Amino acid sequence: AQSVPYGVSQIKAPALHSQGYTGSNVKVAVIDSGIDSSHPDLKVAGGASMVPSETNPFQDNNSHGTHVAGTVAALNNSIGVLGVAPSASLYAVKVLGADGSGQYSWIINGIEWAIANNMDVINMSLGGPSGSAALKAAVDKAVASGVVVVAAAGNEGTSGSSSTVGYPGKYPSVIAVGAVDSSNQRASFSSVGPELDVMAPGVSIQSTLPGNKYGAYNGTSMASPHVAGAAALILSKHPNWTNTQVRSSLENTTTKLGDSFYYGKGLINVQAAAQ
Ligand SMILES: [Ca+2]
Ligand SMILES: [Ca+2]
Repeated sequence: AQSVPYGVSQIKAPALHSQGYTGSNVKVAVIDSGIDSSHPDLKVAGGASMVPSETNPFQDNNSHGTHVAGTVAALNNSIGVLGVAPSASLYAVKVLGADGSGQYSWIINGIEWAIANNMDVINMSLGGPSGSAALKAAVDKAVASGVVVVAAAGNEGTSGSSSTVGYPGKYPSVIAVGAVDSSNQRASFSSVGPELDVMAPGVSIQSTLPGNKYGAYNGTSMASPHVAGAAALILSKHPNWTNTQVRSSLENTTTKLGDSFYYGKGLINVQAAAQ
């Protein structure tokens, strides 16, 4: 029996599926802890590992990358869940180890691999409080090259008037994704600040876990993949659009929620964004 996670319905992905757009031929890189190739509800197109001690990117020792991948593209079949862009070409770019941490160079190496391999979209459901010159140069190179770069905003809540958006979401060339619950209210852990761009579901997100399992997580790392999947739906309908066009449409077609400090432009609506 397959269920459609509510977060998928919440951004209006099913209306695109009904028009016949499911993300076909769009290459999405999941830059995370790897993707479990043994999961029957995922189809992996390729990948690479930048973690020297964990060289198989098809081995997810943290569970995180597999869950993120499932939100992007869990297959439309008879089991499990349904991703935002079920027909997208999924790449496992492993940059995080079994403990969930990763060095900045591994992450940069992974962004470089994605550009070289002509990824359409990159999802980075990770963040740190400190940026680096080389990390910024690498995201900038992705966007300059035409890739859509999506990242979690961070789970640092608020801190008065300070921005709590982590890196790389804090950079202007990246789309930073905060999380709302099912009633469109921001999750209390959702980072805020001027660098916050858009919101997506990130509370009790049911997705794929390693070992042919399913389970829910909360966090802006679960909001992110919704937007990456939306970008893949847009590109399946308008393959000629640039990342400039995709980012613009996503931000110009949101459902306004509250004050941008807390909500960015609002909740994405992929049905509107796709034109
Ligand atoms: Ca499924
Ligand atoms: Ca940003």
